[PDB]
Amino acid sequence: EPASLSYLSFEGATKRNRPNVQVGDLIYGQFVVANKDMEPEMVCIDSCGRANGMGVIGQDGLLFKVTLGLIRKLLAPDCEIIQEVGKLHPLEIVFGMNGRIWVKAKTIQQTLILANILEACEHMTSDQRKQIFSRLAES
Amino acid sequence: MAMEMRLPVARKPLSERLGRDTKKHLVVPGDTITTDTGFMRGHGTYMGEEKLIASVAGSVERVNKLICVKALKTRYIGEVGDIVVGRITEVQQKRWKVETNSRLDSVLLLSSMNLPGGELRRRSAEDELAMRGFLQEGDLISAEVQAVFSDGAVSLHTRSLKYGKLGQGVLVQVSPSLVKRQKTHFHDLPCGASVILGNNGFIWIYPTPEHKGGFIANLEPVSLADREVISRLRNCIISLVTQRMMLYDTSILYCYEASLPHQIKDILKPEIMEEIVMETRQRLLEQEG
Amino acid sequence: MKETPLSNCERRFLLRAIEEKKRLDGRQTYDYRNIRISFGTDYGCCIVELGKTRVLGQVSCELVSPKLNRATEGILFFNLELSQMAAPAFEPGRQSDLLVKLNRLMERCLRNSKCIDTESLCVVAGEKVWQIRVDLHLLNHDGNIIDAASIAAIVALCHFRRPDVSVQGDEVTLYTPEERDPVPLSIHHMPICVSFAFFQQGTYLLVDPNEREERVMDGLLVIAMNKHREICTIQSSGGIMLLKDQVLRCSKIAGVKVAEITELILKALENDQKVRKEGGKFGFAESIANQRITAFKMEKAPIDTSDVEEKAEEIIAEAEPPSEVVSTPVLWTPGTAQIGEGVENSWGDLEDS
Amino acid sequence: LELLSDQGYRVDGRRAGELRKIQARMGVFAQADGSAYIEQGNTKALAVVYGPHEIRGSRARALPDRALVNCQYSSATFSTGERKRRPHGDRKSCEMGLQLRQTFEAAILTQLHPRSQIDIYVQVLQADGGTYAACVNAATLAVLDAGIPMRDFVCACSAGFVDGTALADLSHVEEAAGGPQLALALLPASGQIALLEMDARLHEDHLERVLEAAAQAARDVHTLLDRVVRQHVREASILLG
Amino acid sequence: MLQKREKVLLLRTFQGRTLRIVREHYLRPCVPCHSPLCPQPAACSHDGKLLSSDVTHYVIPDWKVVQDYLEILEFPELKGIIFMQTACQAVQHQRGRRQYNKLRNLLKDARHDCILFANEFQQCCYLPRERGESMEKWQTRSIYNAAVWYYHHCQDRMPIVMVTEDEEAIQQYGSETEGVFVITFKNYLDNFWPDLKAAHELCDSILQSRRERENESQESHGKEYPEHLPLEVLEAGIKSGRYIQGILNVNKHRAQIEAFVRLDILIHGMKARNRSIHGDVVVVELLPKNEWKGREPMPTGRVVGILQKNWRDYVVTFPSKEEVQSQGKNAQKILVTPWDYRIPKIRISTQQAETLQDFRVVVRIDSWESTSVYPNGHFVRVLGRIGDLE
Amino acid sequence: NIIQEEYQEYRQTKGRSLYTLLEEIRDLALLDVSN
Amino acid sequence: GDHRRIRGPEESQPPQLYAADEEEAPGTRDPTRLRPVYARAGLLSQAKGSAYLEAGGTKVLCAVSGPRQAAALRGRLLCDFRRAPFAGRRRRAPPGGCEERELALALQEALEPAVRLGRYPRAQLEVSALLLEDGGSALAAALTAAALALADAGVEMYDLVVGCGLSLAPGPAPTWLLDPTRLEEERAAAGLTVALMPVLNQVAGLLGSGEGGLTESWAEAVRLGLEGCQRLYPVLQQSLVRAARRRGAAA
Amino acid sequence: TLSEAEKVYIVHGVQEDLRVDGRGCEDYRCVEVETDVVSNTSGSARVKLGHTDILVGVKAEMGTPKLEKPNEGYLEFFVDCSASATPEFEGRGGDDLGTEIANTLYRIFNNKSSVDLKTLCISPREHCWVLYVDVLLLECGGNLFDAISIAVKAALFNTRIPRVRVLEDEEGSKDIELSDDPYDCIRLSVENVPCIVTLCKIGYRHVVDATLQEEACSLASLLVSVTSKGVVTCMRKVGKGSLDPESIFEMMETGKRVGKVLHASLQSVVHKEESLGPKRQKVGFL
Repeated sequence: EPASLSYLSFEGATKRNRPNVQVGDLIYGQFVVANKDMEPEMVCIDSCGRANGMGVIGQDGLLFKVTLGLIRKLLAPDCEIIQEVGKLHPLEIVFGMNGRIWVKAKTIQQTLILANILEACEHMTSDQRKQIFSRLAES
Repeated sequence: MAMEMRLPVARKPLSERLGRDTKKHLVVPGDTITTDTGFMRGHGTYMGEEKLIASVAGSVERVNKLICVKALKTRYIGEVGDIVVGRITEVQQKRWKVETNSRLDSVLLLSSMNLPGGELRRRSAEDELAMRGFLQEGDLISAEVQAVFSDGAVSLHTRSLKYGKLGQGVLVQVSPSLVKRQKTHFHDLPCGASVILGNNGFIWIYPTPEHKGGFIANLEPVSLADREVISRLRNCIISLVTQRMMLYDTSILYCYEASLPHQIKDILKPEIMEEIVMETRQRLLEQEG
Repeated sequence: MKETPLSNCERRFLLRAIEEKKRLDGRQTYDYRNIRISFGTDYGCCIVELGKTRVLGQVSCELVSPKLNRATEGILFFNLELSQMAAPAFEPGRQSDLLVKLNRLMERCLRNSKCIDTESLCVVAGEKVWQIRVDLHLLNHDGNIIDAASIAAIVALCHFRRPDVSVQGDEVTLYTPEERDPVPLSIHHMPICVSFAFFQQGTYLLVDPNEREERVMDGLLVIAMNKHREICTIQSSGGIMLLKDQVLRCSKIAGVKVAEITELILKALENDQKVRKEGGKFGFAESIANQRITAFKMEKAPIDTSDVEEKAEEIIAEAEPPSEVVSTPVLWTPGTAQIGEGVENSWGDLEDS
Repeated sequence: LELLSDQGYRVDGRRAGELRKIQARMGVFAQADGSAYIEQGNTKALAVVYGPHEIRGSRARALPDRALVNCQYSSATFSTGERKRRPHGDRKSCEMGLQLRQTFEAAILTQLHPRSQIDIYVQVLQADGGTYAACVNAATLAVLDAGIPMRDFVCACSAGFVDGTALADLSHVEEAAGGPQLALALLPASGQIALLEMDARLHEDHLERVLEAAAQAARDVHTLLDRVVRQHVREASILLG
Repeated sequence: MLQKREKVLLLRTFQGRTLRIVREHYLRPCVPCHSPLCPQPAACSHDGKLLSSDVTHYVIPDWKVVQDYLEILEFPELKGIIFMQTACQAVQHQRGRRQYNKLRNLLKDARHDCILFANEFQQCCYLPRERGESMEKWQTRSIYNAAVWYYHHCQDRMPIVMVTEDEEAIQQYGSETEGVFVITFKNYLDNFWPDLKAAHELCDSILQSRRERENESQESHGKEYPEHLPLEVLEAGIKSGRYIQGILNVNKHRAQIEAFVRLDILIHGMKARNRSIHGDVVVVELLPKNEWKGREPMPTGRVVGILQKNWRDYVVTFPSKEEVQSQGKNAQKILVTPWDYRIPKIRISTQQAETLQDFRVVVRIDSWESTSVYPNGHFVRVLGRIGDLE
Repeated sequence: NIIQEEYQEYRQTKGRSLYTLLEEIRDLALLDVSN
Repeated sequence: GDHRRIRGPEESQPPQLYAADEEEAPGTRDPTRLRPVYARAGLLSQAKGSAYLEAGGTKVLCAVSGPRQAAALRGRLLCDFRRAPFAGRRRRAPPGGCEERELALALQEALEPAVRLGRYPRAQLEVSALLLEDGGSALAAALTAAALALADAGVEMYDLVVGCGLSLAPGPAPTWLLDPTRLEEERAAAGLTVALMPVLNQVAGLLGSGEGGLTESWAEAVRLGLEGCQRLYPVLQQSLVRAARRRGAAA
Repeated sequence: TLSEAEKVYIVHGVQEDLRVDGRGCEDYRCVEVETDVVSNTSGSARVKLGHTDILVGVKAEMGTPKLEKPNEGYLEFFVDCSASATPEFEGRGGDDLGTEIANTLYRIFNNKSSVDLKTLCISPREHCWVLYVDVLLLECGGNLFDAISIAVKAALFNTRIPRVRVLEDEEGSKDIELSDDPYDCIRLSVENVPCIVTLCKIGYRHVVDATLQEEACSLASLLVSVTSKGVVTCMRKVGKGSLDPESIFEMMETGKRVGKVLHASLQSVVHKEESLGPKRQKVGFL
């Protein structure tokens, strides 16, 4: 089922200074009710009330979809994937636990390469394989 | 009673029966209208590449910077302060839906309605239950447009004494381009009946309300001398509206007077209509001219 | 259910790419996604994979009486179908305005080109003749359904092999692969469809677009043209407004591409025939990649069928025999009898009167 | 059978680049919001349209950006030599009406009627030759009768290719002969094509000449229908005043 | 400009279904007349083959004089011929494809004075049928009016001579326009061209063979082969002892006459051979010794029914290009030539004849039909190429 | 003549291409280097 | 053919068209008699209201379902007429027939003049009738039974509906007959069926077609139909009395 | 739909012998029947009773006799309801109305003496003529039954049935041989083809040729099929209200008289249209 926001859920939003949200835009936000009794509902600023990077994101990037396993693998405290991948191409990522990723490289070619090569990092275990794959893609 | 059976006759084109030459400017879609330095597009035209291209058949009418084309067949478009007539087709929780020959439906809000009583007694949620009781499906109202929505919809209100549910009579529907703009669309013709010339194409004919909101039913028989007048005006309205004539008070009065000599039942023939329309045309010519 | 909606970031992303003339998966404008064919075991069955789309083609013939008029030919049904698994949206009776244009594209191409020889598919005239019936299924939707469906139908028709008959005097006889060897068909030419997509009002084009590129496009142009240099169908559709140099450019492109595709198809069919004739193993089974985690092989296994007699015997022996209260039937009057607790009276009579 | 003699005359007596005779009419019906009637050669068509109205059913099937064009097609059971009655489930009517919806979703300037439907009906009383172009022209005339704005005056014509020459406005006898038929839908001012069709085989060198002959025959239909529209508008302007 | 008219038609299909198909017709103002005395060049510009005026007259068959007597009108001494398209259409729709192919070669030739005229595409030579009519009378009326029009367009300068074999056109039409005669053909020749006596003798030849013609064509009725009959007749006719039965072969030097019935019975004739092929088992009566023939009088027979019915599967060929381009280009029916002289020709329907003229093919047989002189067939499979050993 | 300009124009891409490389990456990520 | 049924032979000619026994002679009778009729109400147990009507060679079963969800300010009255395939000389196609739809509409335009739908806003009633055997006047049974079912199901109606039937003899002196049978109906020239409310004295439905063209025969056919509907009433009077006595005594 | 006050005004007017158009309780609006409008068919008609519009076509074709009787043909009706007449008739939705009209027409014509059946058989048990009546609804403006029962008699009066003299002899050419004359036909003797007369009941008065508005104010109606001679073929009651026995007897006289006048005037108009032949041209849809 689809979720449900509110016009005042954004930062500093009232009956007059409503925020501009169109149809077909991607939003970064967290849930507050997700039990199996109602449509889930999410607020989009903070627990305290200061939006820490939340709200509507994405202006010149690409949103693609990966499986839950790769998201779980990347969101680890002993994960060296992001540091090494960003060594080649500087990047900034906003992960999503629904199976969505937002990426933004410098060049469109680099954004294509990061988009294709990140979906395959769940497999192809590091060491004997990862350095040679990185060297091959250096080009 | 003989059940006359005539035969179809070929139509004569070019209107040679009177003879006129137009001095206007006529266009068809795709024609390139004047393309000078700076001009503003109207309704009926569009723009291509450094070109003002007409998009509908009609005649250009310009008032001092504005090129637009006026088509001869459209649907009603709402404007502020315009008299309309409509019929209820849907009764909702907090509104009705009225059909007035427009591109969409028109909304009559419960907040704007002369409830029974006609004074300050109360307005609360108890009325919402019975609002769908009195304004039922398929009734006639006569209201005034309030405002224009953002998608061509029109909101109409009934905040007066002359507006509200109508009573007995007959309805004649014509195209919404044959009613002449005026300042008094309500008339009380000295024949025995009245009429409302709705700008949306609804013509309502009813007898005069004797002396002096839908509170009164008055479901009692109407005298014989009133029906013959209503039927005469119904047939005369059909006759005037059909060929070209633009409708207003004097044309209907003139044709009504011109229709006395022969019976109301026998005027359906192609030629009796012609001999009445030409007579009204020449009477208008000898009066205005 | 419906399909995920399209955002306003993907449209922007595809269009900045397309303006810059670089696509997501790396292939340049005038390229195809590489192809991969796989043959069944019984004739007229193949699996084609264009990029990540799959179509299953299967031909089959059958013997009927040839209508009235056209007494010396055979008929050729077709029935495209879209499988619910191709994509979430496809639904058995809620996509009835794509099925029609697709069946039509396929039928006009295959049946009006006159490449199959339906002349020599008769046995008698006025009597039983072979009625072939092609069948294709879409398995996985990733864009360009019609190129894949056409290649699939071509290969499936160029791999079939009929039964065969003996006719002499006025007498029939029907053989079998052991009595007589199945026979191939006669195919004049190979009409193969090509599609083009137009982007931002014909200013750019892209060869062989996939499903995301399909949601950011105005209209489609398909050009079906058999081998040699002979065009067989075109069908502009979508939202496009086309020029006249562009149709010719497209025709050139389809010529080149169909040349290359026919190279591939011929090579694959030859290799497959060579394999079938050498005497090696073929079929859907010996196609599963073995260098891959999701494949496993196991030769046969007797499991242990040593005990079933004993278990069955003890089970039959170890359970209560049928009981012995036998019931009696009651007779009312010939025609109706009752068994059970019965009714008190003989029959009802004047119960309420 | 001879479809082109050595002198150059066809079966019915016209040359290669010669059209049939058209005889139109505007304003046929009264109850509807538009009407038309055209007889291209020996094919009698008819079209009726209904103006932008409330969406039937109200099943939340609207488009918030433009209007919803809905076109149907039907055919009388005495339209050809044999009866050949069909139920209202055939796929020929659906596909021709789908090409009609495709060309009128591109010709009409539809982004002016949000949350509105446009119902277009076409009835063929006698079919002999090109039915598609007769239906397109009859519905263009009916839409003009209804006052619906459009970018241009879309018109369609067919062509062919026999013995190294390009024909124009093919008939049923010529159509049912296994030739490379081909049809357009042209916008005369820009030269753009709204729909393109062809069938049967044809070499690539003669496509340019068949397409050019078809476009020229469509531009020749344009003038003849233009004079009908101009005479109708001058008629109504004369009537008004 | 043009003037639409209609033409109804009554087509009878093979299944016995007739239909009133309606079709079109477009008249024109200016049909070229391909003459050197047309009083206005530009309007047509005469862009084709164009006569040169030296002749004394002009002769136009109405429809028949070119239907059968065509073989006369080839002598390069004959000068000044113009064909009306209505005669061409008559002969095409009445005389098949061969005579018509010779006629169209005649036309398409810069050796003779032959042109063609669009009688039916001209705006005042076309005439519609009336209550009570026939193709012959309508035909002669149209030809007459065409002649009159051509004369008046000529300004009454070149003397037209309408030749007919109709007598009633002579008695009526030829007496109400000065400068144009309706005379029979032999009268034409005598009156004009004596030193062409070779044609005179060939015309007398063909007119005596004409008197024959009606007699052979009306002594043929509507049957071509003796109709077969049941089997119980043939058991009995065997048992009672009035039917022998053996194999049947044919010569191959002479393969339409010298048919033998291996007990040898001489079968003479196709009408006597009665739709039957070699290797067959046929039952046969005897015949009276006053009607036996020579190689002495031998016991010829008569076959009424075939008990047992033995076919085979031959190897044939397709006709040649210059006689396929004239078949049309969608020529359903076709004729095939076998490879042994012992076999008749077979009628089959195919649509690939114009691209298989260098290959041997194979056919079979389904049914011999009596409304045809040949048996019907259908293709079977392709064979190798004519020229290579394989 | 006309056949070779557009030959060199509309070929399949020659040799070492990006699509090649990314498909290599896909089938080496799904490989099995333990059997 | 049909993908929701069991497919058998493509064509099947019944043996009646090969029946070598020539058509027999019906006979004669008195046209002032009625076939004895037995009526039972409340037959089915799972239906809100049901009735079974049998008279002579006619077998019809009618059941009424209660009001369900979905001229409002008024409720609809859906109807469905269907007859058993094993009825009559020949078999019938299960999918349907134009005759079934015409008789369904001839039922719908006859049972609505009795019930008052101005008491069921936004609701609807569905009536299903089945003919197990056709042995006489049928439309005179699909009306009586579907009205009895309505009366035993507790819906409010102004009155009942009682039907009858007639047919015209083919002799040189034709005379209308009451309650015709198949032997007297396939040999007839015309037929008439009336639907009369016995108390309100108002005709509910009328249907008739044939070869009788003088407007003096139809007056008797109509008025003997009215006499039939006033003579069938007492049996239906005691049938609902017994039905209500048993239903009430069942508590 | 129309309001309650309009229905009260209309029923009062009907009770006062006045109507909104101005005619009486028994007046009948004129019609514009015509013939020979379609080319490919063998008979045509075009009835315009007002805002309604009808167009029919009859085609005679070769066929086989039915089993029950060999010396007869049969008639097949198919009343199409084109969707251009009204938007709610789009695709499916005009099927029930078409079936209702077709079955009513079948009941009208299901009699031995409707027109003839001997003339349409040529060889017993082997061949017969078949007639295809094809009605096409173009517009709906009320009183559709009479506007169709008139276009059917009109089209039936204009049939051709080209004569065939083919001998059935086996020795002769059994295959059907026509007369080869493109203008050789035979009439059909349609003098006594019946027509339907509708009589709507409003209040306690009955009205002929009711309009849609006057139909919405009525509760029941009766249909009578009367020939020119004045005989009844079919009698079906259609409506949503009771009728009462008396009103049947007092509606039969009006049905008889209106039928007799309708038939006599249609014979007079068809003879007037037929008296002058290929002259007068033909105008329709243009």
